[PDB]
Amino acid sequence: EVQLQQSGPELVKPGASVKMSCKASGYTFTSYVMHWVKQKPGQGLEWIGFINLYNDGTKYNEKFKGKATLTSDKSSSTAYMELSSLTSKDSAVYYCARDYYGSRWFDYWGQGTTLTVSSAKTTAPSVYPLAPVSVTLGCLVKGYFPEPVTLTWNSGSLSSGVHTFPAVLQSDLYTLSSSVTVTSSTWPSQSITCNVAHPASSTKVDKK
Amino acid sequence: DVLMTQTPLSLPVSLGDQASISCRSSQSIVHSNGNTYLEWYLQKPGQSPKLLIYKVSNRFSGVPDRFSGSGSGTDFTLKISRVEAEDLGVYYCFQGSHVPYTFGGGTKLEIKRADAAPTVSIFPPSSEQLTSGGASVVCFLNNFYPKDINVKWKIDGSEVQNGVLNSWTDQDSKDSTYSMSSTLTLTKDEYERHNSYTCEATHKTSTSPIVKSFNR
RNA sequence: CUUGUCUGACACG
DNA sequence: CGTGTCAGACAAG
Repeated sequence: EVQLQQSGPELVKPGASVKMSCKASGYTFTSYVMHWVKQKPGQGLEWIGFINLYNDGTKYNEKFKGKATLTSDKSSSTAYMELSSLTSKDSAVYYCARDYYGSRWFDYWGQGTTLTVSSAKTTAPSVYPLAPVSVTLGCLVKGYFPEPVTLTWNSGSLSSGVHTFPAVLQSDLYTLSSSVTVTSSTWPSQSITCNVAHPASSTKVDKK
Repeated sequence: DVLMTQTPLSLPVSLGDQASISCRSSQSIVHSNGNTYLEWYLQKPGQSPKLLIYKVSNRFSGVPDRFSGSGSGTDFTLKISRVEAEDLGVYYCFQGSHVPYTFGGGTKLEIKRADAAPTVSIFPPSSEQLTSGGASVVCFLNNFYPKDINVKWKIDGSEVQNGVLNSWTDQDSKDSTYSMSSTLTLTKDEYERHNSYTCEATHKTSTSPIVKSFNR
């Protein structure tokens, strides 16, 4: 029942700092040392460092000294991490994993905070229906910053026969599509509605 | 600074079979304790990693006996017996022995399945986007295998490898299939200047390319 | 559960 | 040299 909850997404501009959170529940937050890891999207993992939550003594990866700063609020059971002088090379996913023994390897991991380092501004998405020329429909989310978007069909239903393709980046803009395959008995009679909810700018809903 | 190489970069296995993912290290990971702090981590698609083995062979709470770890010194092996479909994802070996803790390159375990042919679906631009001076032609290629497919785009009879976005989703836990999405983002002026649009898919599952087209 | 320990980390003196 | 906190392991009573 040891859970680890991190802060939500973050778009910061090249040159600035940012602090991340890691709430721990279900165990003595001060007992087990906290660990942080970095994984650029589509790449491998990389250990950052660990902080002794009882004394707040920190140990970093020498390549991360000057970038990361491990602190915490032992009373609120929340662990923090600070990244100064952000560059595009730092735009990745940062996890916080608890230590299993001797502050050497990890056992439990958080869901992961997604950091985005870019000067681009927040642009709301544009949803477009995908009508045919069983049948297959679609939903096109085009032109948005920053990630993330939530695309669901029928308020969460119709989870089967649906493929949500990862978003692609082009000219500081995102584009996400999702196809849905349903029985032929449905589209002319029963309607499939797309639900796009970009927490940074808007939330749109449109039928086919 | 010790590096971790994983011999199997990709490993296609059929359900029931066992897989051997090896992870040789750059230096000796044997700490003065006599203990080797070599781990194995699993990161299923769309999820954060989970610990599997934590000494060289010690199984963490949750893993069955199928997963066993062997090898000491600089050569290490992970054995996944009785492979399942919920075992998709990349496997990392992690050493908590020396100064900087370092992972390996990863290993993408692929579930070996029967050959499947894509279900190519094409969609003309939306009337809403057309009013917005935009016209995106989306192409869908779903439920196929292996992942070796090639998508082409033609405009009025001419290969257009220009302004094309391809999106690949992970291997389905249930279907064990892949699905691709290509889209050709043009302008309204550029779109209405042509009549016939196509996206083609060349796959092992078809001696001839799967062609879809329309003319508005 | 109790006793005798082994071990890694951090803080401190 | 030592001291404290923290955990994960142990053998034996």
